Amino acid sequence: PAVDTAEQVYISSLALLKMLKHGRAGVPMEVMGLMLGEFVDDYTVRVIDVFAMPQSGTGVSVEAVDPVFQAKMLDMLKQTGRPEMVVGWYHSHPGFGCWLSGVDINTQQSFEALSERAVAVVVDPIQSVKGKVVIDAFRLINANMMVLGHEPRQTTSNLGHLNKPSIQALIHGLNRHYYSITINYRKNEL
Amino acid sequence: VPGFLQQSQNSGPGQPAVWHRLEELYTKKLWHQLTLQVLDFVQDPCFAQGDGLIKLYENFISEFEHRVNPLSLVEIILHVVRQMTDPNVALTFLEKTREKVKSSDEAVILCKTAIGALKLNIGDLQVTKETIEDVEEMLNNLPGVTSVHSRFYDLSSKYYQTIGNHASYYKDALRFLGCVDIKDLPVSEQQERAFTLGLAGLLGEGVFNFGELLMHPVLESLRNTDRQWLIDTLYAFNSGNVERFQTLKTAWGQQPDLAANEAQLLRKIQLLCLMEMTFTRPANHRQLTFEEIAKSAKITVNEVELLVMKALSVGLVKGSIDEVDKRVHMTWVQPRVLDLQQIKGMKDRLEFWCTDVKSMEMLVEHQAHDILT
Amino acid sequence: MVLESTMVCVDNSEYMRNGDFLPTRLQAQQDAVNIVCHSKTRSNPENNVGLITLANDCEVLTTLTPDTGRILSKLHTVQPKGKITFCTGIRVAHLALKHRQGKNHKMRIIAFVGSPVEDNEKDLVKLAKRLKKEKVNVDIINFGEEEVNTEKLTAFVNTLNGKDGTGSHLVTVPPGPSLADALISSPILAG
Amino acid sequence: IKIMKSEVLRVTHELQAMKDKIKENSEKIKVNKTLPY
Amino acid sequence: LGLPTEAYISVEEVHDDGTPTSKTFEHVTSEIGAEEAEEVGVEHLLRDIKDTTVGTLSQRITNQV
Ligand SMILES: [Zn+2]
Repeated sequence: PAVDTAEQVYISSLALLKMLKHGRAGVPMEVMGLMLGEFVDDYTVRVIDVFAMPQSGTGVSVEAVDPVFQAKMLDMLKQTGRPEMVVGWYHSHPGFGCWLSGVDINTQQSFEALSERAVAVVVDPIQSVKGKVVIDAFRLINANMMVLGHEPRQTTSNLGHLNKPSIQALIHGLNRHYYSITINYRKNEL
Repeated sequence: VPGFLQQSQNSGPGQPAVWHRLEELYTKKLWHQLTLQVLDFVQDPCFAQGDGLIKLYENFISEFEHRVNPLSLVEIILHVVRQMTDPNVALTFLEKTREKVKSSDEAVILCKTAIGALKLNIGDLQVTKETIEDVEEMLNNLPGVTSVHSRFYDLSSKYYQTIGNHASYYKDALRFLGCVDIKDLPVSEQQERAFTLGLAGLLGEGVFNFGELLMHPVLESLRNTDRQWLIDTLYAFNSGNVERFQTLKTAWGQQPDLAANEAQLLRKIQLLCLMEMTFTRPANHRQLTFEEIAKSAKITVNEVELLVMKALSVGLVKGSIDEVDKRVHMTWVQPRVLDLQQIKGMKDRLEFWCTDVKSMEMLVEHQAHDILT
Repeated sequence: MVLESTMVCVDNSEYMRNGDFLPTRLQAQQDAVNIVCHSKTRSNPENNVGLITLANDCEVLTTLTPDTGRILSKLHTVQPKGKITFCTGIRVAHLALKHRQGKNHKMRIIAFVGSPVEDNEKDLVKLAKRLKKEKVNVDIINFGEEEVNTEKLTAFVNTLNGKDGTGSHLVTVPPGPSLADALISSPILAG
Repeated sequence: IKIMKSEVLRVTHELQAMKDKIKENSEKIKVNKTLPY
Repeated sequence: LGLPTEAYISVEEVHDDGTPTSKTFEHVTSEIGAEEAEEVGVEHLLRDIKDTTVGTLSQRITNQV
């Protein structure tokens, strides 16, 4: 059935630190990387770990998702003892705001092709100023459902507390193509 | 070759047993048991008048070896050059043996130590320092061998017969005795090493620590009856006591190098007496009066001032000198060696310190409970 | 055709520094590993082979990789200036074998004993009993100077697999000019 | 026969692997080039 | 208490004062610094127990304790 607004992404502390560090390192150029983890259930997306991938001249795009590097790193991390599955992809938008462009849209449907519940994570490194982490998670809604008198996602609960989104996403068509997923960072006590 | 060793089979205890025994390994294209056997038979107690016979064989065994350990090779050539006793052509012999093995194997350092050893007898000053320097800089990247270090420190100890090698000889002898642990040499040699190290310490202008008097196993274990006074004197130089009775005791013996340096020895005794006397201070009344110094070092009250000045100038004291009261203020930056009783007492003091710290911490947390948050 | 992992154990002790075999035992053992790994990998190209040295250390210079080239690479410049520690060599061989990438490959160990083994009889028999309890096949082949047909080694291979097992061989080599043709007639064709 | 086969296989393997590294690094360089300049 | 990292370096020397040689691991001091992106990441990661950087009397007294 349709996804729920109560769905949220659990980002581990290590994953968030890795994504922010990679986003700052690749500035001003835009970087990207896979998001290892497990979906566990319908309402959760546990991002246990994220690993960076080599930067390609095409930028954040499907041709820059070189399967040799991804497959080698996946099998070899599982050899170390990290047998997660790809749940999405993070990418950097320095000074742009958390939103998806057309190329990001193509990458996101390519990701949804093999994993239906993939999540596209956008991080603004320069905008991630001290005391403010600008991070968002999106998943595409195809025009077929929303045009055909159907709500893109059912609000079965009150977890739609996510405040009014940044107007930059509105100008870049947030709700038109990609519903945003509310964020929830998971932190252990250790 | 078999005929050469047959005609020269003689000059060995049990004429067959000395040479045909290793020939048995030789015929079976073997070079590891054979090299150990020839090493042992070289160490066999003999005049080795057959050395002129062995060289050719060695040269023969050196012409198509391509397997023998270079370390064993140099260990045998050092004995060879010790036996032949022709320094004029020895130099060339060692040079050609060194050049015939130019690989990365670290046997060349032993040849450099050997050329230094045979060179410290003729022409021992101008360029022998260059030999020592190249040996020490080449002595890198592999400290676990412990034999090349032993040879280098043996050469350095050989250099001790120079005008300005007393403290440096002491340090290098310490390094050597660290490199070689077990006895592996006669009691006479070990006691001689301890003796020479002792006189290096007493005469060492740059050494007064003497922390290895009771910590170095060799000198502490050795010399219980044979001129044992040395360790006692060392104890005196770590006890700071007058003990000039022991100084004259070692003055009757070892007349050279000590009778002429009795003045410097007395100055050293006075300096270590100052060190000990302000070490025994209770750390709260660190000030020292003039009369105690004069009566302890048995020196005049006009010399304590210059003595403490010299001690401060060397870098073992960081105090100050007063004259109207003539009480020398004392602060310390020169530590010393400890002992079981001293360690027990000082750990008791540390326990008192930690108890006080804990008591004040408890008081602070109790009084500041609400504000703490 | 049988899926297996080959965990070869080569020697570079000082006892390999006498020309008992060929120019020297180093090239003899190098060609021996060459031919045995060749036989294993053309027998089955899906297999994998690695090497542990044994001279005073136990390095894993090549892990369990199907490409024999890396094993041939690290077999070079072995610099024989060490001492054999057989007690830990087979232990580290099994501990590296348990890192097998494939879970269907079978156990197979080849160790190059060129030096006499200084091991307690109880230690080697308990090692063999542990190998029995863990189902690991080990073939021991002897070169150079060595107490021929070691009682400890023959007991080790006898209790490596008892009561009608596969029969892990204890292979000895004839001293003098001899290649591994005897080492490939019986042991390589059938284990 | 030792020297010929030994060092031939040695330098052949090293050259082949290093040429593979050449090819991969060069391909990554060109894919990094792209356009525009 | 603190400092969960201990940095150690292998050294090799004759131990100067004539002692048998061994490998030994000489200690080198360590500290925890942060890069700006890591700094903002960690500060946002805590966001519930971070004490005021101004200190004030209560936190200075707890620092003394
Ligand atoms: Zn994008």
